[PDB]
Amino acid sequence: PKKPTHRHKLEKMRALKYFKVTENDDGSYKVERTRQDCPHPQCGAGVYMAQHKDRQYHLT
RNA sequence: CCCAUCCAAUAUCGAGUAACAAUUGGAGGACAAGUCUGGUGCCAGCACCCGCGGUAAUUCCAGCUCCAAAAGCGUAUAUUA
RNA sequence: GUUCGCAAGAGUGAAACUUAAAGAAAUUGACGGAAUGGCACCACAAGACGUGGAGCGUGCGGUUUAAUUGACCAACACGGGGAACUUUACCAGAUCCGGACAGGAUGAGGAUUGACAGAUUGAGUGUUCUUUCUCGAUUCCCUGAAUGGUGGUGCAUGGCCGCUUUUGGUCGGUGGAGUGAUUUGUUUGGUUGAUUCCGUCAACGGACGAGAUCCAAGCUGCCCAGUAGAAUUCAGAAUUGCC
RNA sequence: AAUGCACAAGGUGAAAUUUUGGGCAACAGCAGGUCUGUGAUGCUCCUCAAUGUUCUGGGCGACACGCGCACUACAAUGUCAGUGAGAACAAGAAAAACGAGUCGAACCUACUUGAUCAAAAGAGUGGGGAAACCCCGGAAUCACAUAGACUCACUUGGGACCGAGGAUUGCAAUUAUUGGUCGCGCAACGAGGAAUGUCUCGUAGGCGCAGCUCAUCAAACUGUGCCGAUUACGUCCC
RNA sequence: GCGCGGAUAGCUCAGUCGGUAGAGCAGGGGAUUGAAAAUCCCCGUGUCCUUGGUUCGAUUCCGAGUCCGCGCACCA
RNA sequence: CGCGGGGUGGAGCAGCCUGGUAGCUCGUCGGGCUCAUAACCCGAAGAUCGUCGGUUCAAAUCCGGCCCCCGCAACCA
RNA sequence: CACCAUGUUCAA
Ligand SMILES: NC[C@@H]1O[C@H](O[C@H]2[C@@H](O)[C@H](O[C@@H]3[C@@H](O)[C@H](N)C[C@H](N)[C@H]3O[C@H]3O[C@H](CO)[C@@H](O)[C@H](O)[C@H]3N)O[C@@H]2CO)[C@H](N)[C@@H](O)[C@@H]1O
Ligand SMILES: [Mg+2]
Ligand SMILES: [Mg+2]
Ligand SMILES: [Mg+2]
Ligand SMILES: [Mg+2]
Ligand SMILES: [Mg+2]
Ligand SMILES: [Mg+2]
Repeated sequence: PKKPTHRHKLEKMRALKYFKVTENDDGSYKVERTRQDCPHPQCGAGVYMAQHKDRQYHLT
């Protein structure tokens, strides 16, 4: 009765996925991450999980 | 009036898209000249005669391009060959 | 209109209008409820075994249906068509691009690909809406196009098939005949399934088809076999009679 | 017959007149069929909610009816239940995949089993690349002094229709895929009107069997064998 | 003049004696054809004079009244 | 109106048992023959006997009342 | 010598 939309992928506006605080980086620390990977399924290296009500996400 | 003569005889206006612009009938045959493109689909129309047109029209309605005569060229009725 | 006639009629004799041929003689063909000679169990004869009647299978028509997707002797168990899905061409929906490549505007500060859970849905189908991560130039958005179609037209075609036709038929060359289309060769006679042969012959020389070649079956030679078979001779076993 | 080309009858022979049976077949043509065979094709239509292409579900198969073509019968020259003898053509498994450049499994099959108890199955174990295994290919008609049941009836003829278990093919069986079991059989049908088809000897007819379609399904078709006649060997009547 | 009678699609026309409408052609589209004609299917469709008395409602009943036909008349 | 005749399958007509899915010709259907149609051949269907009553075991017939159709007459001053 | 009638319009 009504035509569907034929979805295009949404732009994330200058961030696909993101890190943590204290961008000074005075030789003490690497920056922390904001999600996890749960590896070997399938890659786990740069695979970062979704929030989705803090649940999960690929796949892995 | 026209035509003719003239743009100095000391001394006369003027072409450019020379826009100051050719048309009238045709392109199957007789009969000179398109197996071009678009439209219509035995309709609309053409065709003196033969014939064209029934969804790929050498013939209709048009655009292009050609042919013929040309300040002319079609058509009709008489009339001679 | 007039002159003849007892009358039927006769003689004389137009036009308006209409039409693109009507005719004439020949040729080639097709056709005859026209002669003549042949042939064929897709003809009959003399017969066989059936179909048409019945029940079912299957194809065709019609009627239904959302839809029930060529052909009318030479269509109808045929399109190798005995389709549950697929096939598939039809109907109700749903995806995907398999719209290459160009040109123009977004574009890495992201063009875009894909998807878990829910809602949507016929669908534990991300198709889409919410959600956020992945993909990392492959794409996407416009414009121009192109490639796909078991879309149409077999009356635009190629190819193949069927059918004219199970018939013996067609064609040149050069000569003859006629203004010519066209004839002759290619024939009246016998003959064969056969323009097959013999003879005749204004024809003579050729080409194809027919025959030949090819396959299969029947008899047969050579070759041949621990992928075919046979006999024998010793051993082993079985019957062994009075019924 | 009258030269010739040849013909009939008989011989010879395995075979006697195209030996038999097929294949192949000229020239012209049909406005035959095929655009549903092709990456055969011109033109023209559709071309992103597409007439493309894929899913999902239907349909092609739906039945007052009319027709082609088969199949099964209407029975005693038979149906049944036994038992015997005994054919030919034929088919048969796999990929640059998944497994252990070599080998396996997909295909057909015998044999055992299932079996101190129905078929249909389901399982083992062999073999076969096919003249080598199936296979001494145990086809069905037929046969039988079978001292077998029926005895002329819509009947033990016929098996349409459909009811209930069950098991296999498939990813899926409902508008039963197919087999098997017990019911139903009171469904016509007793040899078929007008009409009509094919056929001249290993033929017609009967009989089955392979292959092909095929995961599952032959009343089909292409082949093959088996049993095996009636009539004509004529004519132009249609 | 009186009486008998008939009006329903663009036209033509059948009606259950007093419960609501039939076709067909003409029309618009398909199937068919080489295009047509025929042919078949599907579609637009008739407030029935005017109305009253109103059977649950007048087309179907009866009587009034446009329409258009038919039976029958000074007196010797 | 008097009087007289008839209503029968879609058409035209018959019908003497008081009675045959009532009969006839044509038509309508279904199949054949034909390339196709007609002719022709083989089949099958179709009747509120106009209607209501009554006689009867039984009615198209028999007796009626009605509705129609069709005439014969409808006289002499 | 029984009966044996007919096949729409253009076009190819
Ligand atoms: N290519 C052979 C052709 O045979 C034709 O002739 C054939 C016909 O005369 C005739 O054929 C007939 C046929 O007409 C008819 N319609 C059916 C008949 N069965 C045939 O018969 C022929 O074939 C069968 C083989 O099955 C045999 O019974 C018979 O011996 C044979 N004469 O027999 C000949 C076949 O041998 C023509 N001569 C010719 O078209 C051609 O040569
Ligand atoms: Mg044109
Ligand atoms: Mg022009
Ligand atoms: Mg059908
Ligand atoms: Mg010459
Ligand atoms: Mg009969
Ligand atoms: Mg006539």
